[PDB]
Amino acid sequence: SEKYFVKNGQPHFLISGEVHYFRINPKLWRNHLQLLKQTGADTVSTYIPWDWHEIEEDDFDFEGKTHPARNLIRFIKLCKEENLDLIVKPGPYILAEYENQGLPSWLLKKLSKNAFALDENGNVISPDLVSYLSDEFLEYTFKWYDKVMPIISKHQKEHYGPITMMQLCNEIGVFQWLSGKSDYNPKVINLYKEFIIQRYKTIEKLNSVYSTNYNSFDDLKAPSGKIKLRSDYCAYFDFHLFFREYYNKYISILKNKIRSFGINIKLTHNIPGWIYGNASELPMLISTYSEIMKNHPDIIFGLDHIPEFVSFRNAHSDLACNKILEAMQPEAPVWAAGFQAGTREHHVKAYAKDLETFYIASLAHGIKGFNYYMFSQGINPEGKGFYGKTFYFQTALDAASNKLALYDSIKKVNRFIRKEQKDLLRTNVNSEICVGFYKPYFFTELISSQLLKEKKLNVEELGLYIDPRFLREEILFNGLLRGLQTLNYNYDVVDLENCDLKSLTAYKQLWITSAEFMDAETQNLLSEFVLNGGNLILYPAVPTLDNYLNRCEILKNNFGIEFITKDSSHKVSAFGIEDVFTAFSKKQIYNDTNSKPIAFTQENEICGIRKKIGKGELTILGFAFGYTSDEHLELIDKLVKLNKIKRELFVSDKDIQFVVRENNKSRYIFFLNYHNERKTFNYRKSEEISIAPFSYKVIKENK
Amino acid sequence: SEKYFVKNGQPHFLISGEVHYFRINPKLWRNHLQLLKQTGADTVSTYIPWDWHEIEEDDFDFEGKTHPARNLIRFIKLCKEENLDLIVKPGPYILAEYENQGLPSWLLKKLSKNAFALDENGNVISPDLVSYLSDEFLEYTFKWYDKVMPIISKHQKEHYGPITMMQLCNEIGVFQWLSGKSDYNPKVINLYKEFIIQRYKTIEKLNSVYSTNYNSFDDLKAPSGKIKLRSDYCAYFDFHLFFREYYNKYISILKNKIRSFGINIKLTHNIPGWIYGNASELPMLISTYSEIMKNHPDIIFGLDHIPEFVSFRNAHSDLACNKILEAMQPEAPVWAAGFQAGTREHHVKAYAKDLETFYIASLAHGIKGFNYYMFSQGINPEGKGFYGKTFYFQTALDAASNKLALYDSIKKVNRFIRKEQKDLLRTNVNSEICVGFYKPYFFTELISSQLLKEKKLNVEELGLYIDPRFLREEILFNGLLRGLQTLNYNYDVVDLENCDLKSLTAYKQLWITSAEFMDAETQNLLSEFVLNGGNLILYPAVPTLDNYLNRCEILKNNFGIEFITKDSSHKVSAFGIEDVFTAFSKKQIYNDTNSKPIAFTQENEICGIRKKIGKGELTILGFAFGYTSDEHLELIDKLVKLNKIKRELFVSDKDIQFVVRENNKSRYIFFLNYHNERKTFNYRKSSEEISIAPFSYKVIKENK
Ligand SMILES: OC[C@H]1NC[C@H](O)[C@@H](O)[C@@H]1O
Ligand SMILES: OC[C@H]1NC[C@H](O)[C@@H](O)[C@@H]1O
Ligand SMILES: [Ca+2]
Ligand SMILES: [Ca+2]
Repeated sequence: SEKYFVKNGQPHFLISGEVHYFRINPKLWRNHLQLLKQTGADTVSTYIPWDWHEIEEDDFDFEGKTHPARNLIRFIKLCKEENLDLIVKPGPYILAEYENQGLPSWLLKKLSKNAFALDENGNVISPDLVSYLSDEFLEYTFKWYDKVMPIISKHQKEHYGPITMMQLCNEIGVFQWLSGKSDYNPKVINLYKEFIIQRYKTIEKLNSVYSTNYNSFDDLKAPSGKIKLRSDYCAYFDFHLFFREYYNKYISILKNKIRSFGINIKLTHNIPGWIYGNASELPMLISTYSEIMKNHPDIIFGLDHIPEFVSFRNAHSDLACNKILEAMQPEAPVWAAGFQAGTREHHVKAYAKDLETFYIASLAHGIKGFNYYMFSQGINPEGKGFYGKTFYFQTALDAASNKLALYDSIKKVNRFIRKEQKDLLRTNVNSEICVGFYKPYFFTELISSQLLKEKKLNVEELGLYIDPRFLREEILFNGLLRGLQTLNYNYDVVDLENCDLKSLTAYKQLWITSAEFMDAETQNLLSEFVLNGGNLILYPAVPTLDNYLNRCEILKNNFGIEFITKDSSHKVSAFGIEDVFTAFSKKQIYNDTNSKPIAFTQENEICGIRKKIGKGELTILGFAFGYTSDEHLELIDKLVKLNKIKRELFVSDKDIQFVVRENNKSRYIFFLNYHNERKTFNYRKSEEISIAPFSYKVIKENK
Repeated sequence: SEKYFVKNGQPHFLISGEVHYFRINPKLWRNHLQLLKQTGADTVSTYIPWDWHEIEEDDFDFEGKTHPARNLIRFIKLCKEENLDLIVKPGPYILAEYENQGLPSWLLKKLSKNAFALDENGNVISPDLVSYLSDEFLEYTFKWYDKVMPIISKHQKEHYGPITMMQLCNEIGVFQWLSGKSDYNPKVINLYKEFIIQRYKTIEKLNSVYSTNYNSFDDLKAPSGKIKLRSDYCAYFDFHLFFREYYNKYISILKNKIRSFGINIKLTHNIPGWIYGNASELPMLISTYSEIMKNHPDIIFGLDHIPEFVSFRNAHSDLACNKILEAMQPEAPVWAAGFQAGTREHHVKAYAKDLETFYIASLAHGIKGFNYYMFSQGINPEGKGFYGKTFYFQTALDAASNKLALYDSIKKVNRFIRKEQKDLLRTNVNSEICVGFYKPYFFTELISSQLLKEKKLNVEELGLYIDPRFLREEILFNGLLRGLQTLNYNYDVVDLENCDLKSLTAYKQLWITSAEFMDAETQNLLSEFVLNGGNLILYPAVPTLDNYLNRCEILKNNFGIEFITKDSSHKVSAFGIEDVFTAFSKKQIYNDTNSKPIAFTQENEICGIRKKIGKGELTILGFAFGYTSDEHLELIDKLVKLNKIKRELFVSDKDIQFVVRENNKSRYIFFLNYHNERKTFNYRKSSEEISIAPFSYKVIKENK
């Protein structure tokens, strides 16, 4: 049932350390590799920077002819000699605070204006930022691949060499995330038009969806600036779908070119999204890769986990991310390609004693492998560093291979993992709760994000009151998911797109955080789920619109729901819990025919009901609660207990988090103390223990 | 020397605890007051909520006639019986996680639209957000004061009651700030117009400053939407000056009303600005009080410190805020009207072990008094909680008066303070470094802030590149101030407005973080500072504009500086430090003339020089750095060492923070470990061994 890496036909915990050969004194390459191996790590990970090896146009150095740290061949030979597998990341983009993000200076100087990402006024966005499908950019990328890929091919695992995985580029679309700005290159806008024409066939079909009045596709302009009309919302929605297809076209081009050298190893890509030690935006980045993930079984996405600290302030970020990736990529292990080791930023401390707790929490939260980023600090050679001489701080090893405090923490965690991995990797949590992932609420990197200062999406201007980013961040991520983890209730996430009914029927409850819009397919899926005997929890809105904000009331009509939207005090009562804070004065007030009222406004109007539909049960709440009070945890607890779901343990201290992972034979209880307080507690199944601040205890049980 | 509170002409550390009588069973009021007093607290603090006591329009209960917890009179008499002084805070706003921020439900339903703060389109920003000088709002506020102020007056200290201080309203502008919109109410528009006419006298004069072509004052309106022209920037700048006079007018109206009741006690106000456990926007909000603090010597402002956690992530916020309050209120003690105790919200934990370290760091950082907020948890009666039934968590006492973990932390801190307050309050740190506080860089709450929904200020549109908010947040607050604290160099902050030359000459170094604009008066003061023998460190720009972005080259000409602004790599070399990352491509490029070049671009162009001018020294860096790399701390350290400024102690672990506070008689060494690491280090005065737990402190007293 579990997905995990395999070595020597056994469950293998992938333990990789990022070591940038091009940022380390080559005299000390062997020493770094031996210290990495001595932690019990099995793999080493590195970029192969285009700029570093194509030193001038068509002048390649992979042998240290011009600088000993250009000796990639020797670095590969050292990995083999020190029995480390190798992950290679040849770009073309590598990011990683390398000048020009790893693209050669000589390339950027000589490319035409046409090869750059362009703003809506035809201006160069950044002297760094190419257009991914620029003819010129891809021609030079191919010429780089023509030299680096035969080296990778020779040393790939399917030729019994050390190279087990290769990353394609780095964080495709990251610059559209960081800026909130799309590439308006005429070549991209032409691919957008083909996408639109392909999707709608005729201008009449598009007009009826968008409510536009184009005489042809020639009158259709790429969306830009603020959404003022529903037609603008429609155009931006399809512009977001277009970019997911665009990224799939870019990564497919690179992949086919890589496969042409007989490279048959696993390909990777990695997902950023952590901001100031929380990851509530990372699901938006996962959503940018939806079309790659449906079209490429053979590309494994991993997570760049950057918690910065380990406390109740971010305890919930890593589980939610792991759970959502698992929903989007169920056939591949969940693994952290960028697993924080040290800090990218000197002024943002990474404490060994924090990260050690995060490493063990990551095991409780289902991680199957990771790549310590950065295991080894780096020194940028000769003006190659974007931001300073030094690359990362408080790592396992400094750039000179000095052991730092994190080294002993990684050795301790790695020893536990190696000891347990055969049982641990085959354990799962028993989840009787499923939480829906509705991808369209996440498709807003160009109009609404924590990185966009100026919002282009203001739902009030469209006659709506539930913002999909507020819903997915405060009601879902920081709300329900945070609530369930705090209450020590196991949950799974499911991708609602082309979701199989049978895969929902395993759960005692499905929870859906709904805005006022939801496509017919999902409305239909949830209708069938309940009618066939599923228990559905839905809030804060029964949807009445589809993704284009055209009328779609399938779920409402199938469930016999009638409501009016009315203003009331922010607080409601729900299941006899008084003073439940809700986010909106506007609430759905339900007709209660054939329904049990279970929630009331201050004026005693009915803003939540329970009813039987077919063989199933429906709980709808016409109001938005996250987790900003103890009443919110009481409400989540009452809802879970409607279907008599139980925690795996009774723990005396409610502020101790636990995860029970088991298979037929083995049980692991992970206790996690996210608080600055020594806690003593006892536990028993549904026996006294002390945990230091910001710390952990793992207890094993043979069943 | 030091500002501190006194009682019987002795240094007294003000120790208050916040106890909301309205949120506690009145049968337990005495038990809360006794337990507060047993910690060594001398004072109890509370809101008197308008909504709680005017139960319906013109129906008042201060005696517990309709609800026992409405017996304000009995609470006042218990404070007297239990020998606590009382701070009262009757609003009209209290915030306090109370429904409608403490304003009565019946008021907000009764008020016409023009009582409310309105956006640019004339719509109500928020149903509990009033326009402060609304005739209707002040009418009902006055009727509330008519009933509560006679009780307060009767129970003052001078009439043998316990009431020693009263807060006027609550964090003026906080509600407007949190809404992310500014107030365009027609009262604001009309008062702005009168302000502009008073300021310019003739349309010709305003046109000469703004570069506009108005025919009359009737053509001009309060600026709205985004700044596109320098004339728009000018209009917003005067709009910021106007809002400072407007907040002065609000608190003047409340103050004159209160005085009319024979209330002679000390009046207070409280400063907002912490959010998510940092305070980089607090200086902006304190700047909105500039006209109050110039006009009201007798109103003592205190800080509302909400750290939430205590780590290197926020170590610098409390010190910078204390220093900035001192710069703006130099004749009163620095004190915390709100001194975090527990958490206002369940999902944001407050640990006794964090907060105990914060209390000790606050002593190190020069705090002279505080009010633990909340000392006592409360339960909201009658659905009065904004966010839920329970008011605060992880406090010193639960609502029932049980001691929680924090109680023992507060007892330990207060015992230290009462044992030492006679010396400690008279101690100073030895600051050889002064940092300039240039208030106009902070005047952006209408156009640019972390909370403001619209970005109205893009300096690039005005042909500028140094954004004043980026400068004050990243180069000053999170940059220089953070760097100096991390490096264990003492600094003072001085308000440059009307600043006395005499008060700058005490320092070895004056540091100015400058944008491209600075008024003639400040340009002249820094000129005279250096000519008379001051040592000036100025970056990232020689300013050449005044506050209206018109030409002002006083400083540039007085310092004999020639520069061109050019693009280069972000990276510079400075003082032999390579790969110093700077925030802007554009840098100032200086001539060689009569100067030592000490910083260079990737093209080896001169972007920093040192020179002797008159009796003084000038270091100018034509580039912006905060603290986002190890190179930045190395650069700050190099600049401090230019004038041989030394740390008080050699400490073997650079990540240990210390403060040495001393007077003639006593030395206190504070060690602060802001890191999740047990640290064993040695130290000596410029060797003793110390082990310090994570997120912990040591205090050593020496008799000299
Ligand atoms: O938000 C916490 C606390 N900050 C300070 C405010 O004045 C007070 O009303 C509030 O309860
Ligand atoms: O956290 C934001 C804001 N909340 C309200 C508090 O009273 C204020 O002091 C604080 O700055
Ligand atoms: Ca799982
Ligand atoms: Ca019905």
